[PDB]
Amino acid sequence: LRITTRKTPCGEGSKTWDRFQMRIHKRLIDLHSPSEIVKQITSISIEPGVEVEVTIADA
Amino acid sequence: MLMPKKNRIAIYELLFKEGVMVAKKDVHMPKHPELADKNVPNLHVMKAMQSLKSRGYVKEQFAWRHFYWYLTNEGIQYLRDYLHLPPEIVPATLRRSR
Amino acid sequence: MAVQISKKRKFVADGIFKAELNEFLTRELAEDGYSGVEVRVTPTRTEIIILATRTQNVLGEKGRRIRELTAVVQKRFGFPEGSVELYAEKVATRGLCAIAQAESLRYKLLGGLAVRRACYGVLRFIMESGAKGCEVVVSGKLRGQRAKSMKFVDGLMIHSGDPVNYYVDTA
Amino acid sequence: KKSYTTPKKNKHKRKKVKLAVLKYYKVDENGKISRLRRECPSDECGAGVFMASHFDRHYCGKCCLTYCFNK
Amino acid sequence: GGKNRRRGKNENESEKRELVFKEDGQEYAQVIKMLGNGRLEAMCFDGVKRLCHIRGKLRKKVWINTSDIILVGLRDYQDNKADVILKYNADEARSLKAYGELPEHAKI
Amino acid sequence: QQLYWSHPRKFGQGSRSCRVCSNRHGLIRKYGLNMCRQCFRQYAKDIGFIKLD
Amino acid sequence: RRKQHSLLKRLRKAKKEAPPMEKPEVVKTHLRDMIILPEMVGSMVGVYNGKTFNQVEIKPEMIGHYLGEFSITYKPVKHGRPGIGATHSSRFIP
RNA sequence: ACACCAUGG
RNA sequence: AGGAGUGGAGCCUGCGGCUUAAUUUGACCAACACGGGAAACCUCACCCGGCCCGGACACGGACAGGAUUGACAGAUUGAUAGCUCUUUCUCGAUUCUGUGGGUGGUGGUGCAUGGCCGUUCUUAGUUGGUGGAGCGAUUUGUCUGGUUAAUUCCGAUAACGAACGAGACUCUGGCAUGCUAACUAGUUACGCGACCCCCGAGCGGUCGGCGUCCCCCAACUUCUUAGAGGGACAAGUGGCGUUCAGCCACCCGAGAUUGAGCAAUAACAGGUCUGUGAUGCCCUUAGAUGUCGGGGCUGCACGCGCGCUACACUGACUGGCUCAGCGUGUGCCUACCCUACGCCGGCAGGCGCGGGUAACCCGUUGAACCCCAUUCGUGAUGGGGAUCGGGGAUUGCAAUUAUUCCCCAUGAACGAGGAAUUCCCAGUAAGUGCGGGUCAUAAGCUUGCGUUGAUUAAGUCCCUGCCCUUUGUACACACCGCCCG
Ligand SMILES: [Mg+2]
Ligand SMILES: [Mg+2]
Ligand SMILES: [Mg+2]
Ligand SMILES: [Mg+2]
Ligand SMILES: [Mg+2]
Ligand SMILES: [Mg+2]
Ligand SMILES: [Mg+2]
Ligand SMILES: [Mg+2]
Ligand SMILES: [Mg+2]
Ligand SMILES: [Mg+2]
Ligand SMILES: [Mg+2]
Ligand SMILES: [Mg+2]
Ligand SMILES: [Mg+2]
Ligand SMILES: [Mg+2]
Ligand SMILES: [Mg+2]
Ligand SMILES: [Mg+2]
Ligand SMILES: [Mg+2]
Ligand SMILES: [Mg+2]
Ligand SMILES: [Mg+2]
Ligand SMILES: [Mg+2]
Ligand SMILES: [Mg+2]
Ligand SMILES: [Mg+2]
Ligand SMILES: [Mg+2]
Ligand SMILES: [Mg+2]
Ligand SMILES: [Mg+2]
Ligand SMILES: [Mg+2]
Ligand SMILES: [Mg+2]
Ligand SMILES: [Mg+2]
Ligand SMILES: [Mg+2]
Ligand SMILES: [Mg+2]
Ligand SMILES: [Mg+2]
Ligand SMILES: [Mg+2]
Ligand SMILES: [Mg+2]
Ligand SMILES: [Mg+2]
Ligand SMILES: [Mg+2]
Ligand SMILES: [Mg+2]
Ligand SMILES: [Mg+2]
Ligand SMILES: [Mg+2]
Ligand SMILES: [Mg+2]
Ligand SMILES: [Mg+2]
Ligand SMILES: [Mg+2]
Ligand SMILES: [Mg+2]
Ligand SMILES: [Mg+2]
Ligand SMILES: [Mg+2]
Repeated sequence: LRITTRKTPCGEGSKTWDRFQMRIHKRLIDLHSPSEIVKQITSISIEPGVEVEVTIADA
Repeated sequence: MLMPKKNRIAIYELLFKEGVMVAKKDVHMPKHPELADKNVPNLHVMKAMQSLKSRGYVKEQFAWRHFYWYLTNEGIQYLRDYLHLPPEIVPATLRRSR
Repeated sequence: MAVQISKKRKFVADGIFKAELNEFLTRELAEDGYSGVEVRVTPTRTEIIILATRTQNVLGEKGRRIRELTAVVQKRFGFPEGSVELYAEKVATRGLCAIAQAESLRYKLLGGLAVRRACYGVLRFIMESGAKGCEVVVSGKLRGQRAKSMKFVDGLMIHSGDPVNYYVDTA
Repeated sequence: KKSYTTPKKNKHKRKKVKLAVLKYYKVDENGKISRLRRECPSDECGAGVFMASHFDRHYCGKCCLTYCFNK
Repeated sequence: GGKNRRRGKNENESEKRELVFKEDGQEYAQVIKMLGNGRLEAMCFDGVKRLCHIRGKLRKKVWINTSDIILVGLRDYQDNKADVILKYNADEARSLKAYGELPEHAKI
Repeated sequence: QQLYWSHPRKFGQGSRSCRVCSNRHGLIRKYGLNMCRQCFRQYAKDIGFIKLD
Repeated sequence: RRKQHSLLKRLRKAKKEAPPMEKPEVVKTHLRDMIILPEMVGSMVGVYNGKTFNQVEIKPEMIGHYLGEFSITYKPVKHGRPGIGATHSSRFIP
């Protein structure tokens, strides 16, 4: 995601800009196992603000 | 005729039973969002709490278009008088918040 | 919706939520040494943590203030009742949190004190707690009708490069 | 953002004409009431509110947007 | 006239202006000719010429060139002397001419 | 009283305003920020936009 | 046609209160965006321009124009004399 | 082996 | 030294002036396609009318035959504003009157301020501790010389030991047939199966040739994705260097000098009170400077700035052919997103049914210039597309002063631009199209992306400026100074 804004309020001066950007990384894992073991292993050791989504049938 | 009596009551009973209120700084939202949504306008909530603040009874904060109002001991007493409640009952907050 | 929001909007909305909560808790716990929130969305619950220097002032009498805070945070951001759970905590080595010192100096100056005395007191404290350097500026109408600025530097201080995104705290 | 100048007519509001309070009933005898104006057959109205004696008109002040009888 | 003088109160011009009339011991005048030392020769719109002095408030902030309408405050004790209080622009001078303020002997 | 207290406001910049300052000019609508171009530059570090171009 | 209706009720009902061999007086309005239906032929209207209700006598040639297209919102300009900033040839004062 | 180059709310 | 130009023409847009009820306003290298400022309503601050209180709280006054609220009908009004007037029902202590006091303000002051930004100033510049010199302001350290893009280093040394800025640092572009591992990406293989043509030997079959035709619980990661490591260090070799710091050339190589972000002390009466529930003081506060309807911000003798399209044959027109990359996409208040495919219509566009919250659908993003063939023929012409007439659609509550789009017609200046002046060193200038921002509607703007791809330099201090040393000064508000008759 990119946002390029003017650097100043008020519209005076040399016309400089600021370029902010956010980066979103995504990974997926696929397992063939009973759902109970999936809920067993997926709900442990989630330290940072990473997302973890589980879907029951994708193959 | 600022507010029908129905509305003064329907604000004060909510402020007493919760002990706190929030309201978007909007004078055109025709219904307070879910709290008090029985045809009470957002305008009436903020105009009522304004008066309630001008006499103590309440503390007010504001950040990004939203008022936050806390009750006080004087306010607890005034609302216990005004709504004719048992002289010892308050569902707002009573627990050892461990 | 039947299909939930997209990832971009989701992350932007998370950031806006955190910013608004931090602003709200800044405007309130100033006199109690507020120094940052840590939203930790845990299984079955949304937990918010408030670091501060005077925790008794944060929770209050039997926890009236902290329960009022949970109440407002649950009313305004639309959470299902019972989800938002709030904790207070004490920050170790308060002399190195810039926001704490900034608000302390703001209230020490709002209560009447020679601005040089106050700035040198906070400089002493910040350098004594263990810190490669500090720098405190005060700008405005100090002693007159024409504005000025007064800067008190101490120790080592860097201004340029990437190592400034860490290694410095600004308030 | 400049000051206002002297007007020609300015006047705020009517003065709520002060009619006597309540003389809508008359007795032929004590406990034999008569009613000068008819009570409005309305559902929202509790059948206790009266109508204006507005000959060429019949006006119920409760239903302030409808239910007027023209005779 | 252009200069490095961005300093000083920058810009004191507007498309709006409001009139000011005569008062007690205060007349109009027309600049007859320029002298040195900030002084001036003038002519009250009725009688005497009444050599004038540009007061401390007007010095180098509002300039006065020859042959223009001005509003000067007369001195009681002295007669031939006065102090330039205000300047009248062309549109306001013609406005005064319309309201009949100045005896129309001098034109704009 | 009155029953003339609003005329249709569903679109245009009379329809929308900043989350923070409540101003109408220079809003950012991308990704659902809905935030003034000045208010953003102030809170962008809390939101999570880092400047490393 | 909203409460652009009711203007038709005073365009009409003003040509029947009028004595024959004469014209209705003025149905003065703010409604600049009215189209001209052939009913409105003949009547006199006063069409507001921002300060004044300039009057118009509707002719059968204006059918399907806008009532606003018959009272202008500004004065057609005659120029004065160019002032102090009008050219780069002009700057100096003491 | 050296053209002209004055003045400042 | 050159390239493309700009200044000349038509139009777009901003600033001055003129005009006006009003044409709201800030800003004059470092204002003028800047205030995301592409304003129909709204925005909105301007002009012209009309309702409202959303005037807390305290005190006093009137007040439950009662304070006070709201409204039907006729007149009135732009108005279906009970605005006012005639008439008199309804509400119920919430008000109303008066005195204090608050409140709001795109009201004033940016020369009262915070914060942010711009600029001095893109260069190499700055500072204190102890010691030395001077009565002192001050000075040395911070340098004769060599070197560097660099107060970068070598060295010299009344200084020693340090701090900031430079550098280091972060993102990015170039390379890995080595690692990690993938039906939300592919390759190859054949299991295949099928279509098609002999196009080859042959028969046409077997062998082959084309396939974004269908399958694999096939094997793999070359192309795609994205993580971890690797790799460049003036390291090797030859010259020039007090043989030191370093400079030039060359072999090997994906490369021997990609591009940006961040940035110091000191300062400016630079810009911003119109980003702010940042803010001091002054002003106004019910006949409002706090809301609805209408007009303006667009008006046109003229002066100026940034730009778009052209002046044609290295072209225009009409067909055919064949290649991208960076992105965005259903909205909480706020109600609208990107589109496939069938049908209908010359066209803009309409109807009907599906996919997508996205490496999944639009999409294998059939982009333009370019490439290949027709017609034109030096003629203001089939170059150019201003101005204007008539008709048809869509967005919207509303299109007139034409919002935007489509169709037939009218067919202006302009034949390379005076004095002046801007930007630029390699995947760069220029040509060319595509996305994001604003966006109910909509780019001649800006912010990013690819595609085709040159001429000219490897220098100097002449012009305009900048840095360091020596020197002169009657300047210090600092030459835009001072000053004589
Ligand atoms: Mg450094
Ligand atoms: Mg650096
Ligand atoms: Mg000179
Ligand atoms: Mg001279
Ligand atoms: Mg002189
Ligand atoms: Mg001078
Ligand atoms: Mg050109
Ligand atoms: Mg246009
Ligand atoms: Mg104008
Ligand atoms: Mg410069
Ligand atoms: Mg427009
Ligand atoms: Mg408007
Ligand atoms: Mg105020
Ligand atoms: Mg304001
Ligand atoms: Mg300033
Ligand atoms: Mg400033
Ligand atoms: Mg010393
Ligand atoms: Mg000494
Ligand atoms: Mg020195
Ligand atoms: Mg060099
Ligand atoms: Mg050395
Ligand atoms: Mg050293
Ligand atoms: Mg060598
Ligand atoms: Mg080689
Ligand atoms: Mg580099
Ligand atoms: Mg700097
Ligand atoms: Mg400001
Ligand atoms: Mg102010
Ligand atoms: Mg503005
Ligand atoms: Mg309003
Ligand atoms: Mg309006
Ligand atoms: Mg404009
Ligand atoms: Mg420009
Ligand atoms: Mg072209
Ligand atoms: Mg574009
Ligand atoms: Mg779009
Ligand atoms: Mg667009
Ligand atoms: Mg623009
Ligand atoms: Mg130049
Ligand atoms: Mg130098
Ligand atoms: Mg000297
Ligand atoms: Mg001196
Ligand atoms: Mg001189
Ligand atoms: Mg002299």
